[PDB]
Amino acid sequence: RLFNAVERDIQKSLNKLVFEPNSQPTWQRVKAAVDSYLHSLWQQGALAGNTPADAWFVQVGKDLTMTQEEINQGKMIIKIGLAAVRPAEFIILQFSQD
Amino acid sequence: PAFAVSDDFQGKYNQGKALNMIRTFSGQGTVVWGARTLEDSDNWRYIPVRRLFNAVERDIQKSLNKLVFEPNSQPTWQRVKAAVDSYLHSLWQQGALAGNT
Amino acid sequence: IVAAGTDTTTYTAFTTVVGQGYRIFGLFDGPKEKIAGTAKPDEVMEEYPT
Amino acid sequence: WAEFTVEYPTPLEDAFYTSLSLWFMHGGGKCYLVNEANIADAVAQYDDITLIVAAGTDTTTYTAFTTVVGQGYRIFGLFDGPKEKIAGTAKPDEVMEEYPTSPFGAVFYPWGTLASGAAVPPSAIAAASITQTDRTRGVWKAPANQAVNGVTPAFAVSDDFQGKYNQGKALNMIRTFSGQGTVVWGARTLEDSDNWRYIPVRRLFNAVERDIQKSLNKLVFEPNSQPTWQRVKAAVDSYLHSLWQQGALAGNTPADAWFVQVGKDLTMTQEEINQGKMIIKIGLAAVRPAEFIILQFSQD
Amino acid sequence: LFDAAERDIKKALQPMVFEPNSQLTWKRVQTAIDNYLYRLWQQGALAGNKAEEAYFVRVGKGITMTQDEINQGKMIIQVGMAAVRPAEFIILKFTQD
Amino acid sequence: VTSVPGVYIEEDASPAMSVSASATAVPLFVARFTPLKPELAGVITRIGSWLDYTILFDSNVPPTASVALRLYFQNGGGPCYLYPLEKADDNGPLAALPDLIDEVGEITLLASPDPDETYRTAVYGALAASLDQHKGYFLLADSVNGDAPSAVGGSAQVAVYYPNVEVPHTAPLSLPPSALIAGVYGKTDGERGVWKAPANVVLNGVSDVSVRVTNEQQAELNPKGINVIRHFSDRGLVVWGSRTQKDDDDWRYIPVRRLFDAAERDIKKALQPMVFEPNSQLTWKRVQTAIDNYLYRLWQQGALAGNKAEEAYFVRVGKGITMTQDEINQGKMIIQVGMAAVRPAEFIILKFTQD
Amino acid sequence: VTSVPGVYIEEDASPAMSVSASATAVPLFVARFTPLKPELAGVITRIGSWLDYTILFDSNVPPTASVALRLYFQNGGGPCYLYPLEKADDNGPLAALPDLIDEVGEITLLASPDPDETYRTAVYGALAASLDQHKGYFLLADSVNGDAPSAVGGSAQVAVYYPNVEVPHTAPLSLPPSALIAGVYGKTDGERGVWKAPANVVLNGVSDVSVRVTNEQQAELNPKGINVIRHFSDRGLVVWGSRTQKDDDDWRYIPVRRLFDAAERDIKKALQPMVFEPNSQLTWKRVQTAIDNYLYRLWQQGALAGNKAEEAYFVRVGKGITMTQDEINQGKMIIQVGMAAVRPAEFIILKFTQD
Repeated sequence: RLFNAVERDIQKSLNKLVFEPNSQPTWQRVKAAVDSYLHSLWQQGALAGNTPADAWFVQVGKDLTMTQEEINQGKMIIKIGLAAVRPAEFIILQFSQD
Repeated sequence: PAFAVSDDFQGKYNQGKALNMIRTFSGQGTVVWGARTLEDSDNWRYIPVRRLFNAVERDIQKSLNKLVFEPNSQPTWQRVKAAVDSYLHSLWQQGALAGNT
Repeated sequence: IVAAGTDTTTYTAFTTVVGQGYRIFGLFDGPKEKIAGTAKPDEVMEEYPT
Repeated sequence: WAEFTVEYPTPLEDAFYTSLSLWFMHGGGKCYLVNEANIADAVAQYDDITLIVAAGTDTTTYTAFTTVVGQGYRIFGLFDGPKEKIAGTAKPDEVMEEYPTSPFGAVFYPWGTLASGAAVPPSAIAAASITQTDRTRGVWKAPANQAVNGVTPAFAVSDDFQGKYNQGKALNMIRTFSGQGTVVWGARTLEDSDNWRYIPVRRLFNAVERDIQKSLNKLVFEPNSQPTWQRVKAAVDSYLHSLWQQGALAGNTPADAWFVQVGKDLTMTQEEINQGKMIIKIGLAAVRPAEFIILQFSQD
Repeated sequence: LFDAAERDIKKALQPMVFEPNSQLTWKRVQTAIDNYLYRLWQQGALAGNKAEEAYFVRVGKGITMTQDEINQGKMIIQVGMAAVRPAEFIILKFTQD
Repeated sequence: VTSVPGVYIEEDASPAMSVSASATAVPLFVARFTPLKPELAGVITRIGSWLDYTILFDSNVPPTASVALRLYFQNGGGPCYLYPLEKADDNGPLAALPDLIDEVGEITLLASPDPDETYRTAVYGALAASLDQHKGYFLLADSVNGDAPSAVGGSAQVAVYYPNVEVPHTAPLSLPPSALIAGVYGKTDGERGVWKAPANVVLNGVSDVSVRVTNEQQAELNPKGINVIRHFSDRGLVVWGSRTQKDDDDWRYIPVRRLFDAAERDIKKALQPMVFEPNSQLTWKRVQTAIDNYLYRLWQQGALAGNKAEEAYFVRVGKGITMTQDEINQGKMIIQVGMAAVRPAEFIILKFTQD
Repeated sequence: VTSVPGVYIEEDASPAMSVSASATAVPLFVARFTPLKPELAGVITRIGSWLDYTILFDSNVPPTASVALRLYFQNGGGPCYLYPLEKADDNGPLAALPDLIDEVGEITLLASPDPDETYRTAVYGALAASLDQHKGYFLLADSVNGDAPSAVGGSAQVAVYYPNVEVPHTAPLSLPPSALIAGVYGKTDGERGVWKAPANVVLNGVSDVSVRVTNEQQAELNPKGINVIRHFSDRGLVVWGSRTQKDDDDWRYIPVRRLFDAAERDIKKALQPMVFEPNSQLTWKRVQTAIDNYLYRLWQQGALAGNKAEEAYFVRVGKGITMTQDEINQGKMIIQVGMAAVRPAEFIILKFTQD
């Protein structure tokens, strides 16, 4: 349900950004708008990790993704990836003497 | 599935031709099992390696219909050669066809 | 080209459009019920176009 | 197949209806249909005939076949076998004198039965194996191991009944194996001479000249001089070199594979130049099927 | 975009249509076209990166021309842009890592 | 071939092939049984385990065929076939036996667990002709007394195991050991492979031999090569000796015979798809390579007794070598291939010295 | 695939996997019982404790199956199975036994608490074939007298405990110790793990052994490896010796056999979800890592006898190494993996010196 609800708000919002020019000021604006939502979600304890460059990543460009020929077909492809939290279903504890 | 087949009745129908039974396991259920075509030759088995060659040419043949009757010269030869491999390079990073370099 | 319970006249029309080279991939049905498994591994397999 | 159905709306049982339905179902193309009294006219007109098959006719067909061979039309027929069930007790030869001995044709015995409908004469089964062969890989390869579909043979012949009918003449049985099924088996013509056996080596020479004879019709009445001789010699070997890389005729150092020569005193001396004649000769060595594969073990 | 960029430069070259074909005319035309695409580049309409590669307007005599079409009085303006495409079919492709 | 301009599609077809190995196991048995259905009277039937044998057939009460067959599964697994026949001199189905074995492509071993001599020697002469056209059989046999049987006199493919083995049943009944010795060939090819002689393998579940053999008449029976079931104190019963019948230095050993018998059957099964292709030069280098990559994989797993050089194979298929022009016209190919197998190590000699 | 402009949603699917360990315990027993309901006649039944055994089954009065099973729970816990059958020679359900064990994925040990010899040796030969296709079984056995039983002659997975143990009941009745020795494998894997040989563990609740063994015939019985129940004065009865049957230096010890038997069953269960994936290079590095992170966790808890270097595993899955091109076409993968297990320390030798 974390991955199920982290995309139904991005897909709802980007409907007013289609047919926009696929240029350089667009790529630095979606990249700066998505991670400002994930940073609000990292402090709330939803997805775990220190150094919050390690918790998620967002990338959008010209040659890391979506090379020149599929730009001419209009496509604007991105990819983001993030590591969520998982329940502590099993709790084992070890005694020793030291 | 209406029947419970075996573990070994798959075995004697795996050579020659390609019965490709539908068998239910524990956990995952009623799954398909075995992807083999009718011949056993080392070029044409393995149904996904047939559909890969079957769908890698129906998009080139669909596109080159607007390039016939074009002059058979030097700037044509360096343009089709530079347009096909830019489609295969998009298909190599996706893990469709295997090989380094 | 799938077969929804037709075998006899379907196998001829399948190999027809292969003969002109239309680059298609059909898929067929099996035998009806209960290969006994006592014997005969091959005689259930000649009615299918190789 | 489109106009064949609107002409013949009902499915019939006759030998010709079961033959064309087996031709088109394995691909096929532009095919004719003539009565058995007008082969000698239809071949001399339409200028593209290659095969004369027999859809269940023997008596009056063998005369019209050897007629158009007598004028030298460079054609290759193929015949039917005997009807049913050689008992195999004896008599290997008396079933084979009713067939005209010539380097054109085969017989294709076992009479496949077409388990959907009625019987099929085996000339249609042999003609379907050539169609998916030349479209796939050349004409120099024999219609030999490419499988047909939807046809089962009525009999199960043997492993050794092939053996006593492999010499002298060329029964060329149709035998079903495990795995690959109902395949044809054996590509042999009627004589046993070391120049003319092996049906694909006949059709190679049969089709390597019907394109040269078709092209040189616009070069007759040309001046028989020196710039002509160096132009035909440079145009023929550029066609053979395209045919040597494709694996049709075998040999390294492709001066060894063929030869072309045309001149003034090696051929066609001065007096027969004054009569107008322009004679050439070319010779080439084709490939032959590996019908027998023997293998030897040792210890070294 | 190409339909409007042509109509503005074609309307202003019409006052200079019978001037001599010397070298000082060439550098004055090549500059007034250079200062038109640069203003249009820096307002987000030519899809080029932070380099200059959005225009290659050249009007020389060694390049883009030669001597014998000067005698049948001509000029050749090789110019070219790199326009921007609209962004449709936005694809997300979430991953686990 | 091309008239309308259009765009045409075309692929390269070739029968390019490789060779993969099957198993050397799963025999058939020609003893007498009691089938339950009339269609199981005279046809070869595949049996997968001991479970499905109890469904198709039965266990009767007086009767050694049901006892001798369950000892096959306790030693080594694998499926097996069986051919039930009732009368020893019924030469109808006995003549109709060898033309049923050929249609199933797998059959490797041959055996008969029936006790008496009049039934076994009627069988061994019925299919003795089907051993010398090199299709790949290897039968087993037992000896009624101290010398070999004469139904198959001298051949490269037999093996004789002399002393018969008994088994307790409700007085213990004797049993000719040709049944349970087929199962011990199914373990050696599992972990060790074909090229290991089965001797140190231990018989799994028996009381004792019928007659106790000692070392002083082992010396006589180990020539005129027949094998022997031995008894030891610490480890119990064990098979011993791995020598075949005829005793020239060509093939005196079971694995050297069975290594060439299995290497031929895998390459002959895969050359059958390419049997009518043209005899040009590009076919020759494609066959010579697919045979080269089969012996090299088998060399580097310790089965060809060659040193760290390449000298274990010399497969050549050329036209100047190994052929000439005039047998191309009567279409032929010649595959000169040869291996260097490994011999079992018996008679270990120490020869201590002072220096 | 994309026609309407819109916005499309898409995720990356991958079968990326890891391996987690199960337990090596909970056998089934094939002794005779008295079920209460007719559907409990011939089917495997899970028993959780001693409480639910008293609900489904009963305790009768003449009868050793109810006594031998409650001693299992007093030693070590864990659930267990049981398969009731009534007649020793009823080879119907005995043939129908091994095709019921495979459908339950867990079964590790095998035992039979029935007293007499005619019932046990009929069982031990019935499922002796199901030990050599490497699915992961390990049975236990008892000896009728001073030498090993011959129903399973030589195998890597047996264990024999010689002297039978008695127990007081209202004259004390004897009991073959294969029942209560299964429960002592359930304590050693609890705290110490699999890789510790159970010897110093103390039998929990018994009077005395049937025959008193001494050290001078311990010397004879510790070779031809069979184990022994000993009696000591200060600590009472104790099990002794942890050697398996066949005595090459490959596997002579119970834990070295049972360590490789449990490491295979956990990685084979998790590779089963990825069994039809393409054979490219990114699949190879994802499998080689998930095996690497399984032996490293098992190394740093003291079960692989390697030093402070890495040398305990060399798992490699490449294409240049360990494979080549022509077995890709007959789709295969090869996982060369290898460990270095730890041996138990017996025969401690002091050898004092002066300097």
